Amino acid sequence: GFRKMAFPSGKVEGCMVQVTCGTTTLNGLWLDDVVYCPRHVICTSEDMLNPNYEDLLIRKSNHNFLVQAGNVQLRVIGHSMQNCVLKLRVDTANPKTPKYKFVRIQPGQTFSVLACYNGSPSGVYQCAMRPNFTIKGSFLNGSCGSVGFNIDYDCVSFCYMHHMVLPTGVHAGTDLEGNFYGPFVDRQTAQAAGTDTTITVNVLAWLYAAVINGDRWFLNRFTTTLNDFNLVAMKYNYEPLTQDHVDILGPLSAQTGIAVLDMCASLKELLQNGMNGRTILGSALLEDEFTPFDVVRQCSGV
Amino acid sequence: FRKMAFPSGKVEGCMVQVTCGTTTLNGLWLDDVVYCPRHVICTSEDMLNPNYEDLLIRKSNHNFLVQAGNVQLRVIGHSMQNCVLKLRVDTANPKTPKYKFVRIQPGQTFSVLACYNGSPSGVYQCAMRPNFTIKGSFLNGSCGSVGFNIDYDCVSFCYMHHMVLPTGVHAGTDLEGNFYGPFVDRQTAQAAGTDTTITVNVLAWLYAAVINGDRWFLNRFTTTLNDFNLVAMKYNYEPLTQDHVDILGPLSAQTGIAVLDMCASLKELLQNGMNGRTILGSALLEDEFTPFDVVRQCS
Ligand SMILES: *C(=O)[C@H](C[C@@H]1CCNC1=O)NC(=O)[C@H](CC1CCCCC1)NC(=O)c1cc2ccccc2[nH]1
Ligand SMILES: *C(=O)[C@H](C[C@@H]1CCNC1=O)NC(=O)[C@H](CC1CCCCC1)NC(=O)c1cc2ccccc2[nH]1
Repeated sequence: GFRKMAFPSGKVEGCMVQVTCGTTTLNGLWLDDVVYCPRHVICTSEDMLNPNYEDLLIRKSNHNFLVQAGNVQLRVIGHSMQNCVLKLRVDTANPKTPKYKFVRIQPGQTFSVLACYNGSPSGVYQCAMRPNFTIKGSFLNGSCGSVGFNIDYDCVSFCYMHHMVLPTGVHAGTDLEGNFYGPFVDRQTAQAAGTDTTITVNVLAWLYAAVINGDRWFLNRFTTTLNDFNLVAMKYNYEPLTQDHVDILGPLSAQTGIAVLDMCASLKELLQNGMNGRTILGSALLEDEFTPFDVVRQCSGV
Repeated sequence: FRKMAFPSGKVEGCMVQVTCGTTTLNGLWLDDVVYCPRHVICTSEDMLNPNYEDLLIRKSNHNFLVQAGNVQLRVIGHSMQNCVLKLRVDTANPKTPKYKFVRIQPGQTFSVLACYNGSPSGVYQCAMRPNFTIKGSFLNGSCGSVGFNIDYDCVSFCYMHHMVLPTGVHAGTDLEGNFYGPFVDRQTAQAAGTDTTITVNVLAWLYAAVINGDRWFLNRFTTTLNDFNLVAMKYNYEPLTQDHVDILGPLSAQTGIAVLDMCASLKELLQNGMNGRTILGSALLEDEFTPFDVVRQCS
């Protein structure tokens, strides 16, 4: 009765194009008269090991970039690099360009991913940016250039572009200005993510959503101190709970009659003894990919 | 591995607002027809025992206010097909995609575009449960929201939302207005049958876990189909049929694990639980991915 909901994807679907350079095909994002895509599209197998992208780009020309929107070919009249993103200038402005901004998100915030292949949208799902700056996506070959976004009213906030796959199976990318999320680089080399942690404030938000929807068994009368909860958090690899987090949860603590430090004692108990044979909102683990705002959005229908 | 919905743009261009009396809900505008639930014409006095043929014949075209965005559509005529109402308008939707109306079977999956006042709110993936309900996320005013699949560029609409059952699950019709399951559009006490786990779907998901590189749940045993079903039914699992066995053939060939060997693994997972481990990010056995879904996401 509570579900992981993605944003409707129509405004973004109209921006997805296909970009080919040599033997590599991936996706581009077409806004006004520019197509954005990962700079590593210009790499060959023998350059992926240790690229010199400035030197690679200087060697490329406008006509080494084949851009197709549907079955209509877009002519590239210029090319430039911003950090790890390639900007391809095209002759035509996208008539479907929505109101949009480029925004860099924070670990713990959520967004929708429009997975695409060959310039064609194929699925949409909701993700969180993990504390270790990876995302636990579902991506196949040719998925590079797929974007993540939020919607606010009529404005699309683009926050993510997909670049690569870490050997642990999680995913890494940049914002739309080409800055990486996390301590990763675009070359084929030994890279590992840092130890992940659980997004504490999101777990609490989800526990409030369970209360709102009629699960109440984990609740208990005991409260706790922020100082004492954060010792338990450290042991179980949870992010520390700050006083900003407690304030953010204010609107849900009011609507349900449960103080944050009380819910923290419930969460402490679940970390120690487990769920003692139960589920919560149809899950047998503690969900951390719903933000406080997500819980309201879904419990209010914005 | 994720619960992945279809891109919703083709359906967003068809969502409108339908108002009758003091009731507002959602409509699906395709060509020069707007489809919506017929209970839009009930008053607060008409919800236990409506006679819909008597309520409709009293209505005039102008009693229905239809709004696409901020533009108001003029209703030309109206007719009822089973439990859906069909409002003819003077303008064909210019954004009408290629589409078909299909009726799905229990176990089958689809995407839902939840809408309020004709405006899309969110999209998620869903399955027709064996008791003919769905486990959706629906608030007041969501009636008229639809479920769909997309193949190539063709939208196959399969579900329109009508009501909320006391257990908190949801009931609706296909786009010809026939209810899924034994339900009716009256606010009388209505019973969702006992629900059960979609066995063929759980097996396909285990195969997906093998494809993605987890083997920890396999064992050295096999089973007869008969012995498997005798065990599974004690956990409220649906019977597995020979049809289901045939459906899993492709996935059995990819992974090299016979279907009845995978049934043995599931028999053992039901007996043992997870022992702290996880399978594709879940600590429960997931039953809302079909054999087809698994192939599309993994390949
Ligand atoms: C985008 O199209 C893909 C996304 C990959 C492919 C399918 N699943 C994913 O996670 N990105 C890549 O293929 C990159 C291309 C590189 C070019 C040079 C700069 C860095 C990116 N390659 C990889 O992501 C990759 C990961 C990996 C892990 C272990 C061994 C090899 C390997 N290659
Ligand atoms: C559509 O807008 C709603 C969807 C409901 C709202 C809350 N959660 C849902 O899934 N549908 C309704 O409100 C219907 C109204 C019609 C039903 C058929 C006959 C004419 C009116 N009502 C319900 O969904 C409803 C009422 C009710 C009363 C007591 C227990 C459960 C219950 N469900």
